[PDB]
Amino acid sequence: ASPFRLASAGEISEVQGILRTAGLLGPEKRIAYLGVLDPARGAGSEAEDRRFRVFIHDVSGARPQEVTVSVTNGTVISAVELDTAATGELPVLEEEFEVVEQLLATDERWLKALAARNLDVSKVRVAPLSAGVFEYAEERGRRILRGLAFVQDFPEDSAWAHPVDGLVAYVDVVSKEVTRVIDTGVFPVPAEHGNYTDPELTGPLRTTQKPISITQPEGPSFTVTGGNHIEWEKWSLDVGFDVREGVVLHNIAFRDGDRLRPIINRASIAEMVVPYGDPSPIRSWQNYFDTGEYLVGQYANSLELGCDCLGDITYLSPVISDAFGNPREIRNGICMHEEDWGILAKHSDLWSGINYTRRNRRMVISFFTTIGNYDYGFYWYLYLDGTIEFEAKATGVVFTSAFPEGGSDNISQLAPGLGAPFHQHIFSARLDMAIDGFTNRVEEEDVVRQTMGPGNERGNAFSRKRTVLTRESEAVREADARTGRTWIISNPESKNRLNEPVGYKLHAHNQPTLLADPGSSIARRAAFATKDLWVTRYADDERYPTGDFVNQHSGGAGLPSYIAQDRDIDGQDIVVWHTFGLTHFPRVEDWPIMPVDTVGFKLRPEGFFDRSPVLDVPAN
Amino acid sequence: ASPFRLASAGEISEVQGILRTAGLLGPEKRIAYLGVLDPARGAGSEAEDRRFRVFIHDVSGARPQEVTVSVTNGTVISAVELDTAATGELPVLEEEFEVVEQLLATDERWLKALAARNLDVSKVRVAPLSAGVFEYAEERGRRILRGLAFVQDFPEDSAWAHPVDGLVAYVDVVSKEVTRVIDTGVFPVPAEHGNYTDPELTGPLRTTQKPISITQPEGPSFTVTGGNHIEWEKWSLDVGFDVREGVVLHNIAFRDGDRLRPIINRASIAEMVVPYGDPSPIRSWQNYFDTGEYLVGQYANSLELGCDCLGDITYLSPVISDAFGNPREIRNGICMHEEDWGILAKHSDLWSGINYTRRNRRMVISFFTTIGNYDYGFYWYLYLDGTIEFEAKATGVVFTSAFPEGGSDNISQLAPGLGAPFHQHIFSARLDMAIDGFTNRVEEEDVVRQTMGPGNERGNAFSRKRTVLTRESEAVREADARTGRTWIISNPESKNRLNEPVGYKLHAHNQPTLLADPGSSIARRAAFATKDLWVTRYADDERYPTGDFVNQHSGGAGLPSYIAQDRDIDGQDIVVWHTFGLTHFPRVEDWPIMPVDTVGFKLRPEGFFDRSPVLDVPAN
Ligand SMILES: [NH3+]CCc1ccccc1
Ligand SMILES: [NH3+]CCc1ccccc1
Ligand SMILES: [Cu+2]
Ligand SMILES: [Cu+2]
Ligand code: NA
Ligand code: NA
Repeated sequence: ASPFRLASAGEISEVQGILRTAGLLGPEKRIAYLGVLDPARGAGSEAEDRRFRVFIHDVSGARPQEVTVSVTNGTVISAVELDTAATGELPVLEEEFEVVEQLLATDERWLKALAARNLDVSKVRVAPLSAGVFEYAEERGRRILRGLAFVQDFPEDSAWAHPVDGLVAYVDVVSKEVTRVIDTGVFPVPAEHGNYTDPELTGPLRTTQKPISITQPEGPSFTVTGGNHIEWEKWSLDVGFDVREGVVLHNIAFRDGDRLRPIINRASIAEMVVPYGDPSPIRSWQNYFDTGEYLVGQYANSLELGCDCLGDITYLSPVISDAFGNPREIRNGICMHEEDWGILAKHSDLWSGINYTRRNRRMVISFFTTIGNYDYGFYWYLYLDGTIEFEAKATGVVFTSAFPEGGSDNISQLAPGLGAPFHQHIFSARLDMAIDGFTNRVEEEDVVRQTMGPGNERGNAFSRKRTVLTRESEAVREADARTGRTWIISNPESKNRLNEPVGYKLHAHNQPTLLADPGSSIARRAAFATKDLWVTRYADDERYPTGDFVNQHSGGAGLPSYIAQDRDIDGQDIVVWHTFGLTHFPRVEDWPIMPVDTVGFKLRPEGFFDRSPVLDVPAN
Repeated sequence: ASPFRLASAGEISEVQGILRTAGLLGPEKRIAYLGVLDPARGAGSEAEDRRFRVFIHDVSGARPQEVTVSVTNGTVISAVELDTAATGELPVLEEEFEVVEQLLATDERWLKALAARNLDVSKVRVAPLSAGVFEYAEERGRRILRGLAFVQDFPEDSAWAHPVDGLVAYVDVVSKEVTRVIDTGVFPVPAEHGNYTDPELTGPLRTTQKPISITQPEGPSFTVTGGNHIEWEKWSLDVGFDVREGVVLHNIAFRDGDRLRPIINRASIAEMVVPYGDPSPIRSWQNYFDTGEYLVGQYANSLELGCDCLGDITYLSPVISDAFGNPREIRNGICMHEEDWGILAKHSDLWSGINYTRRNRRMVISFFTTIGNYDYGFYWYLYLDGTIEFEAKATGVVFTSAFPEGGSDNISQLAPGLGAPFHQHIFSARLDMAIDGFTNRVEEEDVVRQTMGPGNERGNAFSRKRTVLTRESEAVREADARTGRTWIISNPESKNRLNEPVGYKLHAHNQPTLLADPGSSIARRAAFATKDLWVTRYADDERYPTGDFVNQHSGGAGLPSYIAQDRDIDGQDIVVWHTFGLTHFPRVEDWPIMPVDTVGFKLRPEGFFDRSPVLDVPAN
């Protein structure tokens, strides 16, 4: 029934038919993105129109197309040809991953470089890396991937332990041409293996871990109806899934007494970027937008009971399209479960004699994705007390290089001869805000120190100040941990019982933002990553902080172009974009497989309720 | 056997006998602190000497004494009389809590103030608050508590909902004199109750929560021997307990292969301070050092199975002394258990075909304390991957006032007429460091941004810089979240297999430090709280960042006096003192009982191991 339901296999099959019949899905076509569109603002008509957006690539060199299709009315609504020199290339196709290795394998320049290093071409893996935009004019308008080589000693060897440094190639994957092969010198290929399942490396496995059993004898406290609608402990929401963004949360609301109160209309991680800080020409171009260039949702793992998700797990199996329009299920791609979260509130009172303890719990919605060497878990948490939290868990294998004899200011040594270049992992959360409805505003809250003097005779006073952001041109904000800076999203037309506007406070981790020089190509293409907080006026077509076509776009699209409209955001339908990230100086302990590190943010009620909303929780 | 064992009831009984026989425990004496001393540096003699430190108060007005006693040799080792005008008063006694209310209850000035407000004296509770040091010369050398009044409507009423503002009294608790009664005006006593167990307030309790069952069918993975020695997943440590500091961790070590490697010699929360930012004369003096003035360990809760600690719990019941030297057990005062902690490492490799997932877990050691309106949980976490984390959980009831008509810049409104003054909760962790032994140094690590130019042609490079702290006068450091500032404790004489010094990295939360004016009394008494990180050379008598006698000390003792020695700390026996805290602007949701908020820090291995130390963890 719900217009926010997950796309079904049948809907995917209808899209493929419509595209085929219209002539848009010939044997040289490939679907590079397919996703359902959100209902437009004003869905109070109940005239459901399930519409899908499709990016269509042409392997013969014709111009790609962007196509909108209505599965409700079996019709192509629009179909535009794209000038990719202008608006950017389409996302990397999964079938292009192996094309870089196969093309290089017959190139005389490539074979010459491998032969000088005594490497058998059949043992050499090539990572298919996004190209970015730099100085090479011949790349404008062409579909380019760059290749870095790793040696596999045998089919089960971890190739990441054996980078082939001093060597890179650029490949045109449509015309099937190797445009450049750059060989800046020979580096020893690091010899040690990094096979973390080899008993010679692991040693004897521990026998000291006793099992932990988490069970729910009466089942879980949450209900799922309509495939993806969740109700849990006064929370209500719909779990969506998009092949680009991954898990998306719709219509987050809280049942406060008899009233369903909206909080967030749409929550997603709308982009991520991994910039590398090694100035070597072999890698100085290296930045991948896992979300925008590769699409993190299509690489979601199938999560196993007991290993990936522990406890009483309910699964969702979202359906996406393959490159030919066939539906494919990602079996067990989303885990959801509730977890005990310690003490929620506690007090033993000396005067009343009452002893009081209540336990907290959280609802967890998660998925895990793998793009090459990296693996990321995306976790959304809902807490009993109204807190919303996102957490990203970064693991997998670090991207490696040779460690130069004499050392490096931009690379960490992990093993003899083996290095790991410095890099960041930067995320963008897009929070389409709906605090008690759509009339919202953002205030920046700073702690205010006060001087000893009249009115503050003992020099103990301190205060806080709030600054309303009224127009987009002033809503590009930086963190300030020193002054405890946070941001409050409030509804000036909805007041609590003390006649103050209801609100939610955003708590950031205050990690460094983009480190690259502001004049760099990456600073232009990932402009969102240079600031901690952006607020825009909602608009249907303003979906991603980097724009619709990230791959090989020259920069400026997305957030910096949106905010130039300088729209009113004081009590309006607004969207908060929060940049947050990890700066990763790899350590020996990250090798040969990385223990999880984490980053995220949270939102807490700020005068949203009239008192603590967990007074009605029972005693265990 | 172990010299780090918990004090036993028998040891306490021997101390009382020794003190009695020596004439130091007459009927006018009260023990205000009793605790075991740590072994001196160089315990490699196995000549165990269990020594105890005792603070002895005199209710008749004689000078208090500091006394060291050897239970091993049944002897008083030293006994000094204290000049409290000089070195500070002794900690607040539990039996003094009710003395402030009883003294005021017969004072004509006090009764006059209550009568003008139509308050029955039998309904008025008085909070016994530490006095600090301000302008009142008559307080120097005297034992003063200050009193703020709250109305209890009936014996089970929460008095915190009914503050009596505009009124404060100062009391001399030895001479039993009310020195001043200040009445700055009448404020309406807020009428609404805050009884969070009243069904009229809670409404019907939820019936939607299904049970979560956490069990360990084969028992826990950790072993406890000798009463308090823990072994878990290569970790080894002793859990101590001190009536001032609470849980103390001794001899934290990690079994790396065949070698037991030290990491931290002693870890504790050595002080906490709660400064208030309301400039009203009724409260502008208000700062309590829960640890130094009240002793958080003696107010530890008895933790209940299933409510406070959930799962397979092992308890410790530490023994302290009451005011007369009798032992008293704190039944179930310390909980320890292991917890599942999600994914530890995960990778699915496109080239080798290997899918790999391992789960994390943590060892938890915790206690909970209650001092008046506030309740705090102290949590130490040990993780499989070598991470050590501390977390403080703040809950209980916020300290209240009237909300002034017209509003306030320093007070939040929680209910009609009811306010909650702004304040901070600031902790000091004392980490007696022992990274692979006692030769340690601290480096400050900042991210380094680099400019586009020669050697950095694409403007993508970034780096890091480390600054060694060599002398105490340069080891007073501030946070800098913008530059990702962290601190590394390393051993320059112990190298990993890459010939780099082994180390641990301290990750701070970068919350604001002390906000008070640097010229205030609290800035002088809580000087440690004005900076994020201090490093000192280890010394036996340098135990607390505020000094031994915090109550009514005029300031300067502790850290600022220690570092003035300007001792060498470059490859020496050093102690790291980390300040961290919460700045609390109370919200409506904090009322009438606060949901838990948290703050803390963590330490992660930084080239301490030669590879990931969790390669030998088995698959669930
Ligand atoms: N994260 C996308 C970059 C990438 C893609 C494939 C292999 C290695 C790296
Ligand atoms: N936290 C120590 C201050 C305090 C002590 C007793 C009652 C209320 C407040
Ligand atoms: Cu990384
Ligand atoms: Cu507080
Ligand atoms: Na909005
Ligand atoms: Na030390």
